[PDB]
Amino acid sequence: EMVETVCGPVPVEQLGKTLIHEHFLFGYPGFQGDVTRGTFREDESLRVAVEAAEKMKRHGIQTVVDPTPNDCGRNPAFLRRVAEETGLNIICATGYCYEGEGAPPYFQFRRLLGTAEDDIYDMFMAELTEGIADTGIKAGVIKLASSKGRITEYEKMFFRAAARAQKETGAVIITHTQEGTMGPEQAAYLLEHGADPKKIVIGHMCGNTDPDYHRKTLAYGVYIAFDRFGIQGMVGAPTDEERVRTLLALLRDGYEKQIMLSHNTVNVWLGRPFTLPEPFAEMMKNWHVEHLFVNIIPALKNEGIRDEVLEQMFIGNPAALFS
Amino acid sequence: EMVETVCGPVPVEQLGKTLIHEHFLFGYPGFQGDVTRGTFREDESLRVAVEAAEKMKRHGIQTVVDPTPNDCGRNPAFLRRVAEETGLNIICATGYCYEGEGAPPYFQFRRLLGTAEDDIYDMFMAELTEGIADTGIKAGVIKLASSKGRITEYEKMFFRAAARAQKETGAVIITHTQEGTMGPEQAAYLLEHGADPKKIVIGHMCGNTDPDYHRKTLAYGVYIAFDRFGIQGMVGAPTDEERVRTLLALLRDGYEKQIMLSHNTVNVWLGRPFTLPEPFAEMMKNWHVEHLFVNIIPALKNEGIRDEVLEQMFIGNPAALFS
Ligand SMILES: [Fe+3]
Ligand SMILES: [Fe+3]
Ligand SMILES: [O-]
Ligand SMILES: [O-]
Ligand SMILES: [Zn+2]
Ligand SMILES: [Zn+2]
Repeated sequence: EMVETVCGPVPVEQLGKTLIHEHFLFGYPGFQGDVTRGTFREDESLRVAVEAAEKMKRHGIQTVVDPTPNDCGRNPAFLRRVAEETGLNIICATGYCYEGEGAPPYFQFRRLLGTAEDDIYDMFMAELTEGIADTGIKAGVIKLASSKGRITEYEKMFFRAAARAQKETGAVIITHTQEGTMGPEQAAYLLEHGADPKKIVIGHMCGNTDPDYHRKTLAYGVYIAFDRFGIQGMVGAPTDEERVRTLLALLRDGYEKQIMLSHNTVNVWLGRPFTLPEPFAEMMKNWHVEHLFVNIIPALKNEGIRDEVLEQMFIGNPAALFS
Repeated sequence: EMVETVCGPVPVEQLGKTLIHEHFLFGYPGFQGDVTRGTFREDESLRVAVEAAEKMKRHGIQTVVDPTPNDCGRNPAFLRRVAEETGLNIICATGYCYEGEGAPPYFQFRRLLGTAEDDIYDMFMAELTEGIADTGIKAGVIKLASSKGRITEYEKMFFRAAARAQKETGAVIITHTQEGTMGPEQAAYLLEHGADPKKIVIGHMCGNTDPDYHRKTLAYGVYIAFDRFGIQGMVGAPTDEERVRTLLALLRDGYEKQIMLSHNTVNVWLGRPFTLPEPFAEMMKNWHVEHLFVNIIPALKNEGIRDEVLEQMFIGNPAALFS
């Protein structure tokens, strides 16, 4: 009936139209060491995050899942200030980034101690049921991530702890796949350890342009997310035109009850400000929270996708996922 | 004539007896994501660090260089509290850990922007000449580190930025070597880029037991540090007996004006508390700040090392290094 948000429990039936994957804050691990030249300006960051929440509200969004990993600048008290300023429901996560771009030294060391998987499970349970730090905010999802072409031994510790925690709590699992790989393997691995496919979203599936790969993942009964609309030319990503082509193939095959859409925006960057060089800057110009509603959804409608199917992806699927 | 400490400038002639490499706080990258179960307990941490400082003071130590990297939990404000409570001179560092167990994702991304080396130089210069974050504290050394068997292209960016910053400021460079490798390569690369060997300490040289490797490094005119006394059977370390054997060969060759000694202790660990499993726990039992003075130094004297040589390593060499 309920899901934990940054403002406490909200009835699932009230989530409404939802973006399954956006970041209000995000930092690449190591941003903390650039604090002198990259200090966190709370007021301007809150202003920029509140504006991003406003743009989402302008298109009917009532709920955002922000799955920023623990080691990438997750800040639940900050998310709570965005939610209270805007009325947006925000669901945050507990979990670590994948080994390639995460901060693995700490839990790699706890492997040596022999307690890592159990420590991670303990962290998951505490943040799902008690609260994150002293904020009193519980995560509503477990975030998992794997590397390109491989679910590493480090990553598999988190996958096994997440399956253990889901059995105890019923929590939703959201994943990150790297460069269109390991979607089927992630689903198989979680299910083999007892995870509920109806409570799993395999993320970044738009990174693969082969519908056979998607159908193989969807056969496990899980949700998949085309959650990187607007990201072109970077992190190995395909174009939006390719995303739409792949998505249309699945929707015309009747998979609408298993698909959700998002942008994976980073609305405030942690660390030192930057500007993208001119090759990437142009390719990335549609990477913002209005892109699905101004550009992508109209293109899907012009391809014949009906309102009922869009409502299933944005409203029905997140309601079913969290209940 | 001055060096920056966590309390401000101190005359170099007043540093006195020095430990060149100890950590009051330290955390493996990723400890920040374990905040719920691994919160920082300042008071007990300050008490533990202060008791560590008081044990050092009982053996004559007046100054400690704490080179905790920026991405490993460096906390200059905390160090100032240890220094104010105890009267110890504490010199802190600016720098990042090596790629293998550091947090490279952030400055790896800035290499894509094409600004990484220049941003790191800017960070070094700000923290050496302006202040760290809003603490008003300046670093007194630049910390560099390389991986096992390689100075990676990521690491080389910091080496080049450090050489550039040293030319501007005259700041001392302290390095980490991994598992007894890259000593000569570090000295050669730094000198290639204009660094001053009289201002460089190649660290963890005790990780290599071949005196020819040390002599190869010493030929560059740099200092070397036997700075991991007490660490046995972890991170590839040799035994203290092997350290003493290597050190004795070098001292009998007349190298005392290039050698400094330390433990590389970690007196308060960041993140979740732990206890070492019992194979490592026994090998590591002498890893504390009194080990050099209770065990190692008496063993050196029994092998004929004179007080004048010990005073050169602990007092004369730090004074020459920082002036
Ligand atoms: Fe994301
Ligand atoms: Fe160290
Ligand atoms: O992501
Ligand atoms: O170290
Ligand atoms: Zn992701
Ligand atoms: Zn080191």
